[PDB]
Amino acid sequence: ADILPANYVVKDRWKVLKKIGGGGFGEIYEAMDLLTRENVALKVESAQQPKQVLKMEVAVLKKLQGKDHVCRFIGCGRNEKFNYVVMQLQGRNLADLRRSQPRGTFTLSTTLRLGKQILESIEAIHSVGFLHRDIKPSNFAMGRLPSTYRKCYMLDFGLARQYTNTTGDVRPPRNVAGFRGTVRYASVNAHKNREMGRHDDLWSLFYMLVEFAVGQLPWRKIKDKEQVGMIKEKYEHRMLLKHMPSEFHLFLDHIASLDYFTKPDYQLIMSVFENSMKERGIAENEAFDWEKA
Ligand SMILES: CCC(O)(C#Cc1ccc2[nH]c3c(c2c1)-c1nc(N)ncc1CCC3)CC
Repeated sequence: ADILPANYVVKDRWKVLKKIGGGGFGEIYEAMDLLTRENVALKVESAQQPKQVLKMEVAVLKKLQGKDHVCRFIGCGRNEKFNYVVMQLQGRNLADLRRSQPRGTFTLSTTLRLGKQILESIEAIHSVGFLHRDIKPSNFAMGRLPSTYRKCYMLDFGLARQYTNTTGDVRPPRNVAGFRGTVRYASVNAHKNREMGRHDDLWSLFYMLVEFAVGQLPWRKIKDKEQVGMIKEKYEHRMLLKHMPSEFHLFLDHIASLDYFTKPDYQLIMSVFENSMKERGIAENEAFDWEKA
């Protein structure tokens, strides 16, 4: 029941090698580019699928071309059986890299430098009028070339939503919006089924970086969406920062102050990461934890 079989050739050019991801709303393959001879990522959506989301994902990817932390767009197409997008292939995701560490923790040097790259990518998608709405470690992947192996890329615009109108104004929020994303890194606003905003993507970043540095979140053993929301709603969030740099209070206080309508202070959050690095003599050119160095 896979949309493309192995060795299936798309548009006489992209030859399916294997499936590398899958879910309700489509499938991702590693393919060989029979023209440029590199391997690529080939993402497909059934032509029959009721919710046609790939067209929006491609529009977002095209708007982001020229930004850092963005997969190169190679091509896209539509036919009677499937829609597809061809993009730059990336490597190891941050969730797998964190689980591979001895205590499931990154150093503060790896955590802060990843934080800077993820924040850049979040500001980038916001800058073209979209929310990601499922910011989580498995949606960020390190490069797989000499030119990219220390670069972190944003993946999966499947749950993204335009927060502006045709003319660049902020859209009215729906009084109820069903949160359909991942439980562990969801904001309290998402748990309450409120329209998500730019701040909710930064809430997900906040929770990610605590988990990277400390190795866990307090609710990690609880899978039920309602229970997790009730735990987060009361949790004294300053407690999450007991073993984090003190600058992180500025980050917590800022995003706590935001509502659906308010543009975040991305530079304030960047300065938290940069000041936390400078205080501890952490340089940008340092080895990541997973490197031999
Ligand atoms: C326009 C399509 C887009 O929304 C997407 C995706 C995506 C979703 C689910 C996915 N799942 C995977 C990948 C992946 C990508 C992936 N992808 C790329 N480019 N290298 C490597 C991998 C890792 C393998 C798994 C843009 C970001």
